[PDB]
Amino acid sequence: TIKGEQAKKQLIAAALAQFGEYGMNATTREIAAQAGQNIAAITYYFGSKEDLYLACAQWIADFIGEQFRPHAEEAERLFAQPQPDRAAIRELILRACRNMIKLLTQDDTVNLSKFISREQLSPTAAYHLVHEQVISPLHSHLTRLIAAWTGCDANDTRMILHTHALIGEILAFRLGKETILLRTGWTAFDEEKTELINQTVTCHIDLILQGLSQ
Amino acid sequence: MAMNNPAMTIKGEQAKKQLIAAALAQFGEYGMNATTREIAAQAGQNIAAITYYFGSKEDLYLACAQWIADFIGEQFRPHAEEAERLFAQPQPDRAAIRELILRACRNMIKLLTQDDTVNLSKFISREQLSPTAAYHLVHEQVISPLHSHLTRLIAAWTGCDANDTRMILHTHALIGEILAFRLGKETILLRTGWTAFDEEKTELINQTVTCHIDLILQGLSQRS
Ligand SMILES: [Cl-]
Ligand SMILES: [Cl-]
Repeated sequence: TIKGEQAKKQLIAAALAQFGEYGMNATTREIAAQAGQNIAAITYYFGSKEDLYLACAQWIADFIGEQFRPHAEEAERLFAQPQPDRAAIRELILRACRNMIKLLTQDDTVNLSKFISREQLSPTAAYHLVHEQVISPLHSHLTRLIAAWTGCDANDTRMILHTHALIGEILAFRLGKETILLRTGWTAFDEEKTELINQTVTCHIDLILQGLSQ
Repeated sequence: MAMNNPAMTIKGEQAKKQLIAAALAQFGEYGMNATTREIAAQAGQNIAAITYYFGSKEDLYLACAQWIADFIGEQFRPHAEEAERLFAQPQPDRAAIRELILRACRNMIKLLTQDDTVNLSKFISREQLSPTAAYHLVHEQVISPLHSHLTRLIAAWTGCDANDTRMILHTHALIGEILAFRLGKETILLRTGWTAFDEEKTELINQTVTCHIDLILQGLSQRS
C-alpha cells in the first residue's frame, strides 16, 4: 500500500519523461527501467500503458490545480469586498503571471510542458481532462481578471484572444527555451534572470491593460 | 547525424521529398521512437529507400530539420531583404519599420494557422525542450537570424540597443504572442468555441496581435 504508492510515483515520473518525448511510442520497457520497476507493475498499478498515460495527465492537472487554487481563492476574497481597488486586481494578475514564470523556468517542470505541448497539437482524452480540470479554469481566471481591470466583457471572443496572446508571452520562455537561452547567451535560468523575465512580461501586461482600458 | 549529398535524379529527389514529408509527421509525433516502417508506409516508399537515400533514421531526422530551415528561410527571405534595405538607410522611416514588423507578424500568424505546418511545429517544439543537433541547425540558419531581425527592427523603432539583454527579452516575449495560437492551439480553439481556424478567424487573431505590438512599441519608445 505504501510500497505501492512509491512505486506509482516513480512510474508516473518516468512515464511523464518518456511520454513527453515519445508520446505513445514510449515503451513500457523503458518506462519501467527508468522507474526501477518491472514492466508488470504498469499493468498491476495502472491497468495498461494507456491508463498510465491518462494517470500522467491526471497528475499534471493535480499539480497545476494545487498551484492555481490559492490564486482563485485570493481573487474570490478580493471581489467579495464592497469596494475592490483596481490596483489590487492588477496585483492578482501579476502574482499569477510571476507564479507561472517561476514554475516555467524550473527544470523539474520541463516534462510537464513536453507532455502538454504534444497534446496541444495532437489532443487525446488526456488533453481534455487537463483542460476541463485546470487549464480552462486558469485561462478563464486570467481572462476575467483582465476584463475586470479594463472594464470589458470576459466572454467576448476578442477578450479571450487578447488574453490568449498575453499568456503566450508567459509561455515563451519555456516553449521557446532553447531559442532564448542561445540568444541571451544564458546557459540556464536563475533567480536574477527570472526577475528580468518577470519585469519584461509585467511591462507588456501593463501596456496592454492600459490600452484595453475602457 | 550527418548531411547527405543531394540526389542525382529527379525521381530520387521526389522520393526523398515524400520520405521527408512522412518523417516530419512521424518524428513530429513520436520523436526518434518513430519507426522507419511507419514513415515508409506513410510515404508510399520502402524501408530500404530510407537506407539508400539517407543512410539511417537519424540522418533522415536531420534532413527533416534541414527541410524546416529551408522552408522558413524561404518564407522570410523577402522580409530579410526589406529589413536590410531599411537598415542601410541613414534616415530610416519609422513608419516603414513598423510596417515591416506588422507584415512579418501577419505572415507568421498566417503560416501558424495552416494545417500543413503543424508537423513542422511539432518537430521544433520537441527540439526547444530537448535540443539535439537538429535544433542547432535550424537555429543558426533561420531562427536566430529572424529573431535578430525582429529585435533590430524593434530597437530601431524604440531607439534602443538591439544587443541589450532587455531588447532581446522584449522581442522574445512578443514572439510568444505570435506563436500562441499554434503552441496553445487546442486551448484557444476550445476557449473560443472554434473547431478550426479560417480566413476570418485568422484575421481576428492578426488584429489582436497587431494591437499588442503597437501598444508595446509605443510603450517602449517612451523616454526615447
Ligand atoms: Cl510498449
Ligand atoms: Cl525504426
